[PDB]
Amino acid sequence: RCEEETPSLLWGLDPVFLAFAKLYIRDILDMKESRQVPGVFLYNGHPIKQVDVLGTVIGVRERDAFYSYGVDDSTGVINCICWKKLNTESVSAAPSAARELSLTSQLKKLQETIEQKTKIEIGDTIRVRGSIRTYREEREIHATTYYKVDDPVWNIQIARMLELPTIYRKVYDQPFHSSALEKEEALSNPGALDLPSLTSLLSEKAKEFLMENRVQSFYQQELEMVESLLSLANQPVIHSASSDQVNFKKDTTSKAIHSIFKNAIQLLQEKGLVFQKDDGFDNLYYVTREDKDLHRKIHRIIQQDCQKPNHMEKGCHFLHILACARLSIRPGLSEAVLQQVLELLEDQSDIVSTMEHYYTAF
Amino acid sequence: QVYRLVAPGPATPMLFEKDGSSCISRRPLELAGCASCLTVQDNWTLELESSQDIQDVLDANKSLPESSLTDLLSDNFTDSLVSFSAEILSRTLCEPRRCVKLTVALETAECEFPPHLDVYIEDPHLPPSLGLLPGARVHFSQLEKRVSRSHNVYCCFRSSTYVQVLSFPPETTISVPLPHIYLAELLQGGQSPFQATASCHIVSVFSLQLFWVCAYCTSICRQGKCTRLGSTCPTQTAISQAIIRLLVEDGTAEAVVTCRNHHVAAALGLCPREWASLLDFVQVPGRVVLQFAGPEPMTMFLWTLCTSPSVLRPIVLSFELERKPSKIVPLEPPRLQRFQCGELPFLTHVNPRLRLSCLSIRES
Amino acid sequence: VDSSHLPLVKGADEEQVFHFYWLDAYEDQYNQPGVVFLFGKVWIESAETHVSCCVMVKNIERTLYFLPREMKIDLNTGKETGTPISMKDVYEEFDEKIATKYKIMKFKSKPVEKNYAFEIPDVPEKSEYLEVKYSAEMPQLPQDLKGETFSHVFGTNTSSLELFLMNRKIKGPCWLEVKSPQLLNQPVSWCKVEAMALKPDLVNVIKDVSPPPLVVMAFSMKTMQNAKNHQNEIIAMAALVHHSFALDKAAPKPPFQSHFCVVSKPKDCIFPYAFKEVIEKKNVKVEVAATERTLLGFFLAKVHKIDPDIIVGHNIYGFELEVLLQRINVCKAPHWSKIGRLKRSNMPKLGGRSGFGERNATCGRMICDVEISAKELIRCKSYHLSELVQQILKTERVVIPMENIQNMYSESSQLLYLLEHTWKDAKFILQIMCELNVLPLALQITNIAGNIMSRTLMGGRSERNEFLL
DNA sequence: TAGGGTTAGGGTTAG
Repeated sequence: RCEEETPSLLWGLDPVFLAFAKLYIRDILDMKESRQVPGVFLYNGHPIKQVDVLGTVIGVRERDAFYSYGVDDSTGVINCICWKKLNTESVSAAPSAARELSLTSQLKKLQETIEQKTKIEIGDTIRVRGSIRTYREEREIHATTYYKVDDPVWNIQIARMLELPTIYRKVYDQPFHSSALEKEEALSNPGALDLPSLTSLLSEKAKEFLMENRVQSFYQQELEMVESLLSLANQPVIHSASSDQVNFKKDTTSKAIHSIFKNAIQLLQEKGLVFQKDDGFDNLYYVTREDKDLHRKIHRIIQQDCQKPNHMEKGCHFLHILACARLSIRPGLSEAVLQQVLELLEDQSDIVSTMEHYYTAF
Repeated sequence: QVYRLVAPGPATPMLFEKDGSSCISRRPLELAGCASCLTVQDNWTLELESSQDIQDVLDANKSLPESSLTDLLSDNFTDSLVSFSAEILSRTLCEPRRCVKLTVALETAECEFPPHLDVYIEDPHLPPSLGLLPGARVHFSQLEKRVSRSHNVYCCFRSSTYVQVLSFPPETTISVPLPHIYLAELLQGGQSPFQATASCHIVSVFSLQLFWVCAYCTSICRQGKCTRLGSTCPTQTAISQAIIRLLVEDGTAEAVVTCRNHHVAAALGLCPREWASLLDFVQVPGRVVLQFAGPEPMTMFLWTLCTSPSVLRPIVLSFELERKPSKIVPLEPPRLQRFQCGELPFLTHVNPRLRLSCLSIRES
Repeated sequence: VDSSHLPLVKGADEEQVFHFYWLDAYEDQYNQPGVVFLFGKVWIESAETHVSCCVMVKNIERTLYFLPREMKIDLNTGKETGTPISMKDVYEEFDEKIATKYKIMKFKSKPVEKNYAFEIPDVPEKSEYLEVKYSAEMPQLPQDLKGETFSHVFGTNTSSLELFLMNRKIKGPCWLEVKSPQLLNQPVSWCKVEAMALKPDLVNVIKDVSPPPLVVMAFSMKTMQNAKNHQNEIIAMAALVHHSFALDKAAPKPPFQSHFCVVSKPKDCIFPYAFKEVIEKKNVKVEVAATERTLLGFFLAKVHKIDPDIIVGHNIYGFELEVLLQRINVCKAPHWSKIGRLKRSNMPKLGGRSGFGERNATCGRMICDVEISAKELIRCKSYHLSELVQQILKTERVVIPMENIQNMYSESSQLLYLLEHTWKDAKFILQIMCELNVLPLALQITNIAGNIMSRTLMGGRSERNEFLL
């Protein structure tokens, strides 16, 4: 089978894409160009865009606009175009003060050092960094930065040759990146694998259904009536894990369904989306987002800075607001419900937050 | 442990059931309406039993309870009581709210790279207990946990805290070398360390700042003079500061490194005399700021130095992750950019950059 | 206005329809391809006024044109095979190759006749072309696709907005009629009224109603520069708002009916002694913000509540909008999208040399910079604000350098003078804008050209003439 | 109430 290349949208997820890869010159010559985008190559699925080589110069050719070199890395020979930087509008030196004169002298010394560092002849050692290109059926490297390595004992090349196989084995000979792991989207049909995962997906499915209908109040038995939610919950995992009764198979399945719905509802209540009142109904819930009276009361409380003195700094802390609401509105208020109410109030441009967990009136 | 009360006296019944209302019986304000109270008497004494007699109960003398790392490092955890065993790293005194900030490295059998944490001891209990010294192993129980403005996690010290010292500091402080990793391993979220070294190669420079600030009010000075002198500072003292933002890579991944103070001179590859001369020159105007990328002979010299191959050199860097392990705020979705190689722009999903902090820079 | 009902108006055919007057259009193919948004004003009977409305148009179909070859040529060898070319042959080759390769499940085709008279050679003046239409969800074909019967293909990369504007004969801002609107369960815009049309064919043009009044705001701000990072922060700002600005007569007198001012403090310095008492005694509606984040939040809330359509000022695009966006990003002020009209999460990249992201930052609203309009209209020695005031209104304006800005916090009188100077600068900007009749001229130019109204204020004459052609 | 201020930056050609 022809190994399909990685999609052009997930290339950036690989860390190797933005890093100067260390590769053998033979590999550089042997990698196959990618059809999706010219100029970007592939090695074992890794989209490689830039390279880093070190070798011995074996040939120098000069034109009017660029240099040419042949880098030999004891595995292959490749060209390395080095463009010429135009020295237009050279900096003019002036007989300024003594400190400025010393600065200009140091600048001239630095320029001389750079010019010495960039001088290359046959037989030296060069390090070239850049991007691969193809020109007239020839593969060559358009150098971005390059300099002459001063290596009088042959330690750098020995270290490079000892190091390259390890980096190959530990990084380059590995399968691919991690793009949404493996089937992280959905859970491989509603059957899934983990029962709590099924509970969670049912939970926010029910949350979405309740939001889209604009439900003010609802019951758990009402949520049970929903055929779609029941079908989503009706999976082999829950049925196989609920065979605790023989004479009451349907009854125990219904009890397990009730338990999983209760777990979903308590998960929603933990997020504060739904809150309960002591009205005698164990399965009655009210959507926090739709409670307009709670929003009005919270805004009224905030407008007076939670009854704090005016000379005290304006605004209130999250804990102070929670305590005032508990003492004034309802002792049973939860933190998540208050946070959602505050966020909804801020969305409608009612209050402005100055610090984090701090809110003020207009 | 199992303790036996050996209260002497007559065999009066009920004496070990509840406190007599009509007799001497007092309770703390936090235990006003307790259903079970038993005030100990002065003549009463305590004794310790043997292990063999109560081996069944004493078989539960396992490790003291410890909250799960997920519970400890989750902001949604409403419970404000946690317990753990850690080793004290450094202890410092805070003065204006007197506090003794403690930095403890956790010890657990779940994660092999435990995170760091801060323990604050405030005024109500500030003859801090003996043994709390760097290098020792201490077990903390029932600490209050709170989340700060910057989403950090730090544990306070409340009246319901029990502290036990386990081992004394070692006589000799042995040294340990930092692990050697590739920069790609930090982008795979499976148990990666946050303090390691790597052999990176400098690529470019983003910015560079040099100051001469006042020693008291931290305001920019000019020729050793505070801008607000006579209103916030009593003398004329000037100190130097420096920032720089590199951009390094090591053949596997890309990262941006921030350095401060003398690490700036270390990264620029300048001798101390040249660094001193540069700072003395900078002392004249007051500030030097360059923004090479992002939203005068001195300027030209710095521009030439920041792009020459004298700076863009291979180095060995010992770095620490900028985002502290205690901090918790994972909210980053992948972005979308427009790299263009062959005169044919394309769109790719890119990860957010890695932010690091320097600790040491050496040549190679 | 409740969101459960739409202000439907009965039509001639005894069918209720949606009526509104669009101003600006937005398109986003990367996230929601084949969707074009429209913004404008809709008459409301309950209050006898106009409110902002957002209209959603879906299911925009791409169009492709194929040129049949004269004689069959094999792709592999570039040589004839001995058979002529027929339309059915082109259709069969397309169905058997392109649909399979590029995964195009659904498409519609029919023979059409078209003319070509442009620079691309190897194209006859008059011929018969193959028109293939399919939804935008399927991947776009390459621009250089060549086959055994078609040499060149046209319309590969036509934007949805351009196709929608071209195929419905819409010429600038004009009244529209939408047939059978549907309510949206999930709000996506900050406007009061929302509706969506299933197909583009349900939109027509009505040309018998005068344009309605708009809402215009002029604003300006003072920025001081930090000394440790060369960053520009915000200290104070002010604005003026009019509610019934007409677009077919002279500017209303007075040009403004309401205003507000907000002043903040730097990180280091503090307010002058009894500054709040001084403000209260003078009885001036000035709101004091503790930090920069409070100021940004207050400004965004005021913008959202007032709901302006046209925002004007001096040197907005070059400096002010970029500075405001950078400060919003740094201060992490939530809900940055209120500066526009469509709910968005990811802010566009800043620092763009072409400013494309900065231009797109305020989709749905109008940004009118007096500098570009002045450059287009009249000639002056310079286009600075003081020079413009001197040459147009013949009045002197005080210039406050950045050096004194730090010192103005010593006394309350200096702070009040600075705030009054900012207010006067904003008023001068508004008066200069009203003097040159920029808005009616822009409306006439857009109606003549037919392009989008917002792009007219950018000075892109080439864009207007390209749209006209 | 406990980290300072905070965010994000280069991403192309020349024969």
